Amino acid sequence: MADQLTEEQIAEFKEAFSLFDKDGDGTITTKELGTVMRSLGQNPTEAELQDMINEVNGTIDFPEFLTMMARKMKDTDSEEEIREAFRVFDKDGNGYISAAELRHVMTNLGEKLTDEEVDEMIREADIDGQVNYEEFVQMMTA
Amino acid sequence: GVEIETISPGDGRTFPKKGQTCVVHYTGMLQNGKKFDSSRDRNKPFKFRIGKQEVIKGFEEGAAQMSLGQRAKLTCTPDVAYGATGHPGVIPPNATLIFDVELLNLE
Amino acid sequence: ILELTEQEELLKFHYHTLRLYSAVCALGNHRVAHALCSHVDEPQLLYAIENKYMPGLLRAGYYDLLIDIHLSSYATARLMMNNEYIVPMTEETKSITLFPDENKKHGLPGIGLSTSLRPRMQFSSPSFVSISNECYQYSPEFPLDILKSKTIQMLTEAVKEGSLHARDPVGGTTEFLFVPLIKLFYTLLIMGIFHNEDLKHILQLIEPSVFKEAPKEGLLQMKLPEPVKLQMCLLLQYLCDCQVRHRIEAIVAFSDDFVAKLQDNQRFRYNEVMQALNMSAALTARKTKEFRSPPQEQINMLLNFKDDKSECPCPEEIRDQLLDFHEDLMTHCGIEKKSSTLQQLISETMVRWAQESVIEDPELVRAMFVLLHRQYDGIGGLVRALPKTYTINGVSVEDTINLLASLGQIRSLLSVRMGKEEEKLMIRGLGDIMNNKVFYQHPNLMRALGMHETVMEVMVNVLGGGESKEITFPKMVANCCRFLCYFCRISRQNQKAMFDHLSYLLENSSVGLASPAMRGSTPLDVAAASVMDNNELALALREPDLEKVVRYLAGCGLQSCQMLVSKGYPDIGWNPVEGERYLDFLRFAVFCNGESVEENANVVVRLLIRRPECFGPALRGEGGNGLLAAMEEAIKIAEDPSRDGPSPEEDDTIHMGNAIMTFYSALIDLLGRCAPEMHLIHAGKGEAIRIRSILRSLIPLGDLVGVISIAFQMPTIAKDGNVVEPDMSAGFCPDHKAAMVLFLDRVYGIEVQDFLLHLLEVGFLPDLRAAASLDTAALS
Amino acid sequence: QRKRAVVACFRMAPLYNLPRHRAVNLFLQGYEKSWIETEEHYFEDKLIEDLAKPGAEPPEEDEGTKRVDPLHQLILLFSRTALTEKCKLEEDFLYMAYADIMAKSCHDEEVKSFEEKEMEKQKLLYQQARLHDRGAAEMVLQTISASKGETGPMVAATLKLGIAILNGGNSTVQQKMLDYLKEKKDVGFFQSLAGLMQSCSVLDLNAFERQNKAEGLGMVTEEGSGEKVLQDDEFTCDLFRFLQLLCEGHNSDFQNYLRTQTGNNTTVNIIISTVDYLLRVQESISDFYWYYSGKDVIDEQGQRNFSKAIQVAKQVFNTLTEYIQGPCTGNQQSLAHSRLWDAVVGFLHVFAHMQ
Amino acid sequence: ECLTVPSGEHGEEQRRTVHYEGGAVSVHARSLWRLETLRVAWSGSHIRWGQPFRLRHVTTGKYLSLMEDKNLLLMDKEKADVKSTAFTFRSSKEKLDVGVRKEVDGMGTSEIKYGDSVCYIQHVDTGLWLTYQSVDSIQRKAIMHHEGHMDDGISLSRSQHEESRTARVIRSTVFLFNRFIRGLDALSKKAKASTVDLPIESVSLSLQDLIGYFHPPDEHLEHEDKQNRLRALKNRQNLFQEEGMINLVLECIDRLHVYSSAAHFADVAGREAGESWKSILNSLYELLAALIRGNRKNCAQFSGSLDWLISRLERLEASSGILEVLHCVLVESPEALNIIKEGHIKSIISLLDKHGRNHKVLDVLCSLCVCHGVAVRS
Repeated sequence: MADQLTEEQIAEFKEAFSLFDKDGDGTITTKELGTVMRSLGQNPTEAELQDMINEVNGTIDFPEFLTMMARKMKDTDSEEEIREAFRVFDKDGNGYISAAELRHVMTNLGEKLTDEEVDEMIREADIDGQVNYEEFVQMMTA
Repeated sequence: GVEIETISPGDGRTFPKKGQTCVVHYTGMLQNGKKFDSSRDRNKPFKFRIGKQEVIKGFEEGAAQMSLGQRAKLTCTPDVAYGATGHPGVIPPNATLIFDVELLNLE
Repeated sequence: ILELTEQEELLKFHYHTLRLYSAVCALGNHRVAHALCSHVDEPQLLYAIENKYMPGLLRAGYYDLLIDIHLSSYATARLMMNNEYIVPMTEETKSITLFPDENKKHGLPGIGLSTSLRPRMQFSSPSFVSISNECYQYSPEFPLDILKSKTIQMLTEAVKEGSLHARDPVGGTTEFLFVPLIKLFYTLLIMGIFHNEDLKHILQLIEPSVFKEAPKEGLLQMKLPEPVKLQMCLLLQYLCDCQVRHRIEAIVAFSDDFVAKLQDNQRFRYNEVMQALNMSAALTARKTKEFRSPPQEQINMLLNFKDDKSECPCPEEIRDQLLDFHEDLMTHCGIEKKSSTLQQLISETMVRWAQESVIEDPELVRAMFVLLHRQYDGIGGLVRALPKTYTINGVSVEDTINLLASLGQIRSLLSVRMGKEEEKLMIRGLGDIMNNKVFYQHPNLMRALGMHETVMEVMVNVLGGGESKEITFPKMVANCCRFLCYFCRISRQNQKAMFDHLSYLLENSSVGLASPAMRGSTPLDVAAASVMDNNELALALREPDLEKVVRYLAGCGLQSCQMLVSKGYPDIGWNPVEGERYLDFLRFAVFCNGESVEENANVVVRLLIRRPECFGPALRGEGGNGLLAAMEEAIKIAEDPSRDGPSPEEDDTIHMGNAIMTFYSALIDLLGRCAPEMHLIHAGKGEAIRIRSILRSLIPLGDLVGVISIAFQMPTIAKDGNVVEPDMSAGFCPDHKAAMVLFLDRVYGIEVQDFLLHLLEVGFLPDLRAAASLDTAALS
Repeated sequence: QRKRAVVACFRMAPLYNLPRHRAVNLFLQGYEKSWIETEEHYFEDKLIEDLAKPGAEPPEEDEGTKRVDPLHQLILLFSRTALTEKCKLEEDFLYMAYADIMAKSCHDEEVKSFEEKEMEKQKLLYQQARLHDRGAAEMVLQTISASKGETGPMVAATLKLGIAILNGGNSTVQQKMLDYLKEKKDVGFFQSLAGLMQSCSVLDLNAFERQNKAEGLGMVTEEGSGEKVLQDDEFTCDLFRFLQLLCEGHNSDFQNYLRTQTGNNTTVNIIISTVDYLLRVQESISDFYWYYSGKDVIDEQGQRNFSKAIQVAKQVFNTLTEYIQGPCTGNQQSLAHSRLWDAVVGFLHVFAHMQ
Repeated sequence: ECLTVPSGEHGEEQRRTVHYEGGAVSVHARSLWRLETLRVAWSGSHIRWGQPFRLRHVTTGKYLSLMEDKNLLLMDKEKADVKSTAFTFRSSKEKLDVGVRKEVDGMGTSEIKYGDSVCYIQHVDTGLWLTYQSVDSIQRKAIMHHEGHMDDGISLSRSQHEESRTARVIRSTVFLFNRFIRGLDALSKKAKASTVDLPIESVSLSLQDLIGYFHPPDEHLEHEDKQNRLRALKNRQNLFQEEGMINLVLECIDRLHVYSSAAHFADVAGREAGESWKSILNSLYELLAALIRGNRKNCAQFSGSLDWLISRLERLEASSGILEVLHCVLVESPEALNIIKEGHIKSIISLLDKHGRNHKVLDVLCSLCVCHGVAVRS
């Protein structure tokens, strides 16, 4: 799926793969591909090398190369997101989250059908009106 | 495997040396007299760097033995011109090639 | 050669010889085009061009030979992209305007600055003394400036001669004088060699009055023959296409600034609420819908400038820019005594031609009326061309040019019979597209170019040429299917578009199912990738597509594989290799995103119980030994070498024990994935309970427990210390037991401590104890 | 569920954060649908008037027969293309465009005066004569016959052009259409009509349930109007309106020829085919009601589906009424020995409960 | 399904059987039956329920009959007896007999209607009802049973006049061509020329009639008439293809090519045969070219025999006709263009060397290059 990636970052993954050029198949081996992550910076474990290689020979083509690291780089996504939590609303500084501000949340993104927003209070456990920014989206899943 | 009639004499003093582009203006005819190639038809001097396996053996040696500004006739035997396979659709198998070559410039 | 005007037999034979010359180099045969230059030289193909005493048949043959040898490949390459507009986002592009100046009068069509990407024009110099093999690409070179000058001069002279109605047209007839000369001019204009002054001069010959830049009657008023009229209609249609391209580049030029202003206004409007939400909380709720809406919908509802319903948040000073540009564009398109416009000129010429005489050529009538329709529907050209428009930034221009060249090469073998020399070319083209980053960055451009449809048609041709007589070119099918699977994996919309070809892919689904190592490279695999993990596309599946796979699987479970029994494998009465592939597609159809599709699983289960032969020869019921006894017979066949092999690695030898095990691990996998989700069973849905009951009756619990209880083969250490590990693909596999657990959980379920402990002690403790002992150094 | 709610809000980037070229590409596709597709200009009546004009032909020194004007040439080309034998009626841009142009040329569309109504009737007759005087009446029959019972845009325009030239119960066009069929003994026309009726769609409850689940669970509505349930209601309505127009005015000749074709080698009973389709659409409407019977409220997606089905049923009932109005004993006794009663008995149940 | 006989499996012995088959047989000529009434006068009258009649298979000239062992089997005219060959149409399975009805003299009363009416075939003497064996295209065997099954209703579809005439021409041509082939085989086996019969005036007349029959429409006709004639030509070509009548012409050509020249033919045969050898070869080639011209299916079924045809291209007596057939095949069938190889192309080229400058050879070479807009690079 290309939705996880962007046209901006997908460039750098090409010039890194173009470092060995020669129509992709040539000189791209298990040890050779272990070096392209070194250009990026992430430092995978030795087990993390062949555990992904065999999931899709030695020679890895670019469509295989993209489809591989696409699934594993959807990560450290809360490093930028944590900034977004306190910026969307409630900059008054009192620290009390209002229920009125929560009305921007129900807005059905493709459904346009109501009264399930009321259930969103019901599925929120009253365990100690006040629900934390990061937490409101967190405890429901996993 | 190629001898040479000069048709028009050259300077006789300068000859192609190694790694030098030779500019020729040739016309190649079969033994029976049927033309198959001519740079004059395309109105374009033919350039090739000598000793470098860009053209056929016979043309290579004939241009090598050529002098600057000369006009000469080159006779290339099949062994030094397309062999027994020939050029598909142009040169029949086991054909002797006759060339009307002029060395315009050496570069 | 001028003596052939009185020798009619040599004339006819030489005319047919010229036709054979044109045919042997037809459709981009550059190697033969170069060879034909040794037989018909450039001086010959200029003297025959200009000679006025030449026979008409020879004149027409030589004009056709010149174009076919020299000007037929690039003209076709350019025509195949004439309907596609890729406009780079550049400073020279940004300077394009609809009209030359304040006076909103159309410029001469063709003259101007056009920045849309265009196929590259490259030629090879013919030379039979060189021994290089790189000259057989690209057409042989020709003097295109001498050709332009001669063509213009001859067209002027022919126009002057025809107006006098002389008794000696060149070639003997007006048809032999104008038709081939106008064909050459049209080919040159299509290739685009004419520039500025030459096009201005030739537009005056086409129509002196309309194209009078600010007595003499041009070609359009000459009482032309019908074949001449057909070529004039083609020329006029190209002239109209030139106007469409200018109109569609001018839209992008304005769109740059309009989008910049719109984005700036949206950022300003977002900030002005981000710093003022505390004034009113109610307004922010209805103001942040735009910022939470998808980017396409954002601009769709920002583009409600028209009418008066007017709920778009865009301000009036940005409104009145698009409102004025649209009015100017409509004025350009002609949607409001002297025509003064190409549109009016064509609209008059077509009607006048049709009302002067009865046209005897259906093709001429069709070309005349399709042009009149274009003139009267100027807004209908934009609605067809704008979807085929894509804008790219300056950095991607060269890469997009390379991708377009590869696509043009791919398109060009749709008109040739597939062979060995074409296999390499197109495998190379597909590989270059795969290694091209634009193919991933811009899936919308790729879909608009329709490469998926081109590969579809190519593979259709390959399958048609060798379906009944055993598959030919299997490497072509493999590459085309891998490309289409990657195309699905690029984007969700690509998967949706690729879904539209499910019917044919299911028609030809048994192409390479039994061929080893050709997995992921099959039309069935393409069909599976067209629906993998797409809930909408899985719910869009129809039943008729589903009975087809069930029919094929029934045929496989009832019928043996001719190719395997011909290679010598023991002749059982069914096809374990082909059945697993059909079961996998049904798995992908009934399971999506970790949840069962209730509208497809209930249909698949009913189809499989209507056709009980789909369950394999051991689950028929009449004489079947069950499932545990079925996969214990395979765990002996796989060890018996006379029953597991072809009886004289995996790419050449199919393991007949592992194939049956994989079939009986895929069938139960599919049947466990077709089990209803437990929220429905807890709610008590009658259909869900019935489906679960049927699935539970299909497979006994003991037949599932025994398979889990079946032991594994551990790798062993020899006297050297080398690891003697038996092959995975030849024996019983742990992945084969993953289906039993899934079935036992989704259909039967674990709800009682006694059975839980029983299953543990009999099947799970041996596996965990054999796995924890493999944690040594060599066996890790 | 869980995936849909969380990834959209945060991963979604506003338009002003996108690169310039991507936003321009989105604009190029939005602007089309919003403006270019929604720009309408009316040129059909002038185009056809210009095409039907004999241009200086009597002044021309031809010394020959009357030359056919461009409109006649166009109609003759379209008729010859249909008359040419082919395996399948090939898709035709030119025919699709011009069969819409000439169709729109014949309609040009509080209580108007009698003079105004007669003005509109005379203009209607003249506009229809502009076409059927040049062979358009025999061309729509040939295209339907060459369709060979396959639904498509090639038939969807032919049936609308026939309706346009038959509006108001045009007796002249009816006579021309009957004369052509009786002269050519065209069995293919009636066979293609039967095939089109058999290929006409009905209410699809399974497709409706699948679409409803897709919309409810949050997957985006791919198509604007959900035109998979009752796939082509407009085509069915046009097909039956064409047949009603063929018999409007108590045309006892078409009323008897649609039932039995005396001169043809084989006969297809269009009267029985119409009532068979009526029974099928009744069986669809009854099931689609039974789905909603337990539910208290019918949503808009269901209400519009009922509307689309009821419009088709009303058109079929009107066509059946026109089949038998006037003393037409053959048609009356053919419907009296058919499954018409089995459809009326179900429509009565639906009317008694839904009302 | 249609009550028909097995296709051209080269054996009349097993073609003499009947069965039920569906699909494309309903438009072929071997599913055609002629109903002949047992009266000479007023034999074109309306057929009534219980009226005795014979059933004749058009393409074989044989009559439906019941055997001694209660079997359905087609047999010849000289053996077809009323006792064995007599069937009736009855409205229902009712055991009541029709009885003795007075024979009308006239058109009569219209009783049995095409398609709408339901007929039941029953033998006149034995009274058995014609039903299927119901056990193993389809090959559902048609047999004779005491009461049959409930689904034993047969409707009637009237064949077109053109279809019936083509079906009878098929039989009239296959009989004469089989006689000619048998005579040529006897001559090869050295039977005396006087003793063996060689139909050669009849063959010449039939070969002229067949080419007249397969005449492409002229260009002066109106569009509708031209298209109707093209449709009739297409139907005739298809009907002659489905009866294996291309292979019969091929057999005649092959058996006539065993003689080098007219004198060689007239040595074994007579001279009234001898001067009519080139003419028969040319007529056979013209008929072969007319049976396939414009028919993609006929040209595609000729791909297998395309190699055989080129093998005689160098012959002077056959070059023109063989080249015409080659051009007709190549211009139509892309599938037969894949059969042409290097040896075939070289033979066609050497035809130019040995025969001179013929533009028709260049036309064939052009057709070998591009077919239907697709270029064959090889």
